[PDB]
Amino acid sequence: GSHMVGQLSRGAIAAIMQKGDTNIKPILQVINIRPITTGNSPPRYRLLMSDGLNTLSSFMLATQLNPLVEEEQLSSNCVCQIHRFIVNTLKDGRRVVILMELEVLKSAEAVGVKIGNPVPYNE
Ligand SMILES: O=C(O)c1ccc(-c2ccc(C(=S)NCc3ccc(-c4ccnn4-c4ccc(Cl)c(Cl)c4)cc3)c(Cl)c2)o1
Repeated sequence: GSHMVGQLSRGAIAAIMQKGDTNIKPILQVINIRPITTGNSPPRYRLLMSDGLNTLSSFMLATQLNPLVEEEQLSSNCVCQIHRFIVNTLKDGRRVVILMELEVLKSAEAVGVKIGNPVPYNE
Protein backbone atom coordinates (compact mmCIF):
# COMPACT_ATOMS: atom_id res chain seq x y z
CA GLY A 1 0.00 0.00 0.00
CA SER A 2 0.93 3.64 0.56
CA HIS A 3 4.35 4.37 2.04
CA MET A 4 5.95 1.53 0.08
CA VAL A 5 9.35 1.86 1.74
CA GLY A 6 7.61 1.00 5.03
CA GLN A 7 7.34 -2.55 3.70
CA LEU A 8 11.13 -2.98 3.85
CA SER A 9 13.50 -3.45 6.79
CA ARG A 10 15.28 -0.11 6.49
CA GLY A 11 18.71 -0.35 8.05
CA ALA A 12 18.99 -4.14 7.85
CA ILE A 13 21.84 -4.08 5.33
CA ALA A 14 23.98 -1.91 7.61
CA ALA A 15 23.07 -4.15 10.57
CA ILE A 16 24.19 -7.29 8.71
CA MET A 17 27.44 -5.86 7.35
CA GLN A 18 28.58 -4.04 10.51
CA LYS A 19 27.05 -5.48 13.68
CA GLY A 20 27.01 -8.92 12.10
CA ASP A 21 23.45 -9.15 13.37
CA THR A 22 22.16 -12.62 12.41
CA ASN A 23 19.05 -13.11 14.54
CA ILE A 24 17.09 -10.60 12.48
CA LYS A 25 14.61 -11.77 9.83
CA PRO A 26 14.72 -8.76 7.53
CA ILE A 27 12.30 -7.98 4.75
CA LEU A 28 14.18 -7.05 1.57
CA GLN A 29 13.43 -6.37 -2.08
CA VAL A 30 15.17 -8.24 -4.89
CA ILE A 31 16.48 -5.67 -7.39
CA ASN A 32 18.35 -8.03 -9.73
CA ILE A 33 19.31 -11.69 -9.96
CA ARG A 34 21.97 -13.18 -12.14
CA PRO A 35 23.76 -16.49 -12.50
CA ILE A 36 27.42 -16.75 -11.60
CA THR A 37 30.03 -18.27 -13.90
CA THR A 38 30.35 -21.64 -12.13
CA GLY A 39 31.85 -24.29 -14.42
CA ASN A 40 30.38 -27.78 -14.08
CA SER A 41 28.55 -27.25 -10.79
CA PRO A 42 24.91 -26.35 -10.23
CA PRO A 43 24.33 -22.67 -10.99
CA ARG A 44 24.80 -20.09 -8.26
CA TYR A 45 22.65 -16.99 -8.16
CA ARG A 46 23.91 -13.62 -7.02
CA LEU A 47 21.35 -11.06 -5.86
CA LEU A 48 21.28 -7.28 -5.67
CA MET A 49 19.00 -6.63 -2.68
CA SER A 50 17.50 -3.50 -1.16
CA ASP A 51 16.32 -2.64 2.33
CA GLY A 52 14.80 0.65 1.18
CA LEU A 53 17.81 2.69 2.30
CA ASN A 54 20.68 0.74 0.81
CA THR A 55 21.36 -1.76 -1.93
CA LEU A 56 23.99 -4.49 -1.56
CA SER A 57 25.18 -6.81 -4.32
CA SER A 58 27.01 -9.37 -2.16
CA PHE A 59 24.14 -11.82 -1.66
CA MET A 60 24.21 -15.40 -2.90
CA LEU A 61 21.46 -18.00 -2.83
CA ALA A 62 22.05 -21.37 -1.19
CA THR A 63 21.77 -23.93 -3.98
CA GLN A 64 18.78 -25.50 -2.23
CA LEU A 65 16.87 -22.31 -3.05
CA ASN A 66 17.64 -22.50 -6.79
CA PRO A 67 14.14 -23.76 -7.67
CA LEU A 68 12.68 -20.45 -6.44
CA VAL A 69 14.60 -18.66 -9.20
CA GLU A 70 14.23 -21.35 -11.84
CA GLU A 71 10.46 -21.63 -11.44
CA GLU A 72 10.23 -17.81 -11.40
CA GLN A 73 8.77 -17.26 -7.92
CA LEU A 74 11.86 -15.30 -6.93
CA SER A 75 12.54 -12.52 -9.47
CA SER A 76 13.42 -8.83 -9.75
CA ASN A 77 11.03 -6.59 -7.72
CA CYS A 78 9.75 -9.29 -5.42
CA VAL A 79 9.72 -8.63 -1.66
CA CYS A 80 11.12 -11.42 0.55
CA GLN A 81 11.64 -12.14 4.21
CA ILE A 82 15.01 -13.68 5.02
CA HIS A 83 14.60 -16.40 7.67
CA ARG A 84 18.12 -17.80 7.77
CA PHE A 85 21.41 -16.44 6.48
CA ILE A 86 25.11 -16.49 7.17
CA VAL A 87 27.84 -13.96 6.50
CA ASN A 88 31.19 -15.14 5.19
CA THR A 89 34.35 -13.13 4.69
CA LEU A 90 36.69 -13.72 1.75
CA LYS A 91 40.49 -13.61 1.86
CA ASP A 92 40.49 -10.09 0.43
CA GLY A 93 38.16 -8.83 3.16
CA ARG A 94 34.92 -8.70 1.19
CA ARG A 95 31.83 -9.99 2.92
CA VAL A 96 29.17 -12.10 1.29
CA VAL A 97 25.74 -13.02 2.58
CA ILE A 98 24.49 -16.54 1.89
CA LEU A 99 20.69 -16.72 1.93
CA MET A 100 19.64 -20.13 3.32
CA GLU A 101 15.90 -19.76 3.89
CA LEU A 102 13.55 -17.12 2.64
CA GLU A 103 9.89 -16.49 2.02
CA VAL A 104 8.46 -14.49 -0.88
CA LEU A 105 5.92 -12.14 0.69
CA LYS A 106 4.94 -10.35 -2.51
CA SER A 107 5.60 -11.55 -6.05
CA ALA A 108 7.39 -9.30 -8.53
CA GLU A 109 4.14 -8.84 -10.46
CA ALA A 110 2.40 -7.64 -7.26
CA VAL A 111 5.07 -5.03 -6.44
CA GLY A 112 6.18 -4.02 -9.90
CA VAL A 113 8.75 -1.32 -9.15
CA LYS A 114 11.95 -0.72 -7.21
CA ILE A 115 10.77 0.69 -3.89
CA GLY A 116 12.21 4.00 -2.72
CA ASN A 117 15.60 5.33 -3.80
CA PRO A 118 18.17 3.10 -2.08
CA VAL A 119 21.88 3.91 -2.48
CA PRO A 120 24.74 1.39 -2.70
CA TYR A 121 26.16 0.33 0.65
CA ASN A 122 29.85 1.19 0.89
CA GLU A 123 31.78 -1.75 2.40
O1 LIG B 1 23.46 -24.90 0.24
C1 LIG B 1 24.40 -24.22 -0.18
O2 LIG B 1 24.58 -24.01 -1.43
C2 LIG B 1 25.38 -23.61 0.76
C3 LIG B 1 25.47 -23.74 2.17
C4 LIG B 1 26.62 -22.93 2.54
C5 LIG B 1 27.10 -22.42 1.32
C6 LIG B 1 28.27 -21.50 1.02
C7 LIG B 1 29.37 -21.35 1.87
C8 LIG B 1 30.37 -20.50 1.49
C9 LIG B 1 30.27 -19.80 0.24
C10 LIG B 1 31.38 -18.86 -0.17
S1 LIG B 1 31.44 -17.40 0.62
N1 LIG B 1 32.12 -19.13 -1.39
C11 LIG B 1 33.01 -18.02 -1.64
C12 LIG B 1 32.70 -17.39 -3.07
C13 LIG B 1 33.25 -16.14 -3.39
C14 LIG B 1 33.01 -15.59 -4.62
C15 LIG B 1 32.20 -16.28 -5.56
C16 LIG B 1 31.96 -15.65 -6.92
C17 LIG B 1 32.13 -16.32 -8.17
C18 LIG B 1 31.84 -15.36 -9.09
N2 LIG B 1 31.54 -14.25 -8.44
N3 LIG B 1 31.62 -14.43 -7.18
C19 LIG B 1 31.35 -13.38 -6.23
C20 LIG B 1 32.32 -12.36 -6.00
C21 LIG B 1 32.08 -11.35 -5.12
C22 LIG B 1 30.85 -11.31 -4.43
CL1 LIG B 1 30.51 -10.05 -3.32
C23 LIG B 1 29.86 -12.33 -4.67
CL2 LIG B 1 28.32 -12.23 -3.77
C24 LIG B 1 30.09 -13.33 -5.53
C25 LIG B 1 31.67 -17.52 -5.24
C26 LIG B 1 31.92 -18.08 -4.00
C27 LIG B 1 29.14 -19.97 -0.63
CL3 LIG B 1 29.00 -19.17 -2.09
C28 LIG B 1 28.17 -20.80 -0.25
O3 LIG B 1 26.33 -22.85 0.32
